[PDB]
Amino acid sequence: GNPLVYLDVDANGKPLGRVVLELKADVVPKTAENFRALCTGEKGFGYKGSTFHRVIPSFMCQAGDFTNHNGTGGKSIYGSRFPDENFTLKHVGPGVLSMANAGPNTNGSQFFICTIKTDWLDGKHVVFGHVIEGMDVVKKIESFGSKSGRTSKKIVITDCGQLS
Ligand SMILES: CC(=O)Nc1cccc(N)c1
Ligand SMILES: CC(=O)Nc1cccc(N)c1
Ligand SMILES: CC(=O)Nc1cccc(N)c1
Ligand SMILES: CC(=O)Nc1cccc(N)c1
Ligand code: NA
Repeated sequence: GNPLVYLDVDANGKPLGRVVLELKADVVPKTAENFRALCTGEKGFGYKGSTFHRVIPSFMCQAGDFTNHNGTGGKSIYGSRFPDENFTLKHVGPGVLSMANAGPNTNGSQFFICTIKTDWLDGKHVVFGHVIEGMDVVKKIESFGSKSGRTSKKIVITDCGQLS
């Protein structure tokens, strides 16, 4: 079946808990595989130790820039960037897992978890999974955001990997 992966998240060095994500490999195998491998760190790099650097309440929590930690960086397991696989899955509501980008065909490692339905992102960002468990943790992360996206606490993925 589809991979189940996890992110364990701290805020200012205290654990918030675990976000569990289903990766929809049946719809977007290439995008799912990238995220899976970045969680396990099996290629020698990935999400462990990186941050949620941009969080906007009533919108989304963004993470995955493990090179620059500011939204300019990251890399995929294939190379620096890879194409938009498809736009079949939609930004249907809270819990949607989707690829951040800098325009068409610029997927790297950066990703976001929606806290609302973000329909205007349909056809522009590749949706590749959803939150199975831990929306409470996502809501905590969301609460440390701001209109600008600047976080009021340091939000760190302390551990991550694959459950199945
Ligand atoms: C049961 C189920 O699939 N729930 C679901 C589906 C798509 C997106 C989100 N956030 C939650
Ligand atoms: C400058 C740059 O590459 N920015 C950027 C922003 C969001 C996601 C990705 N992959 C890249
Ligand atoms: C981050 C962002 O704005 N991305 C994006 C992706 C596809 C088309 C357009 N116009 C913009
Ligand atoms: C197309 C567009 O506006 N994309 C976008 C902008 C800010 C944050 C996120 N997640 C996606
Ligand atoms: Na599974």
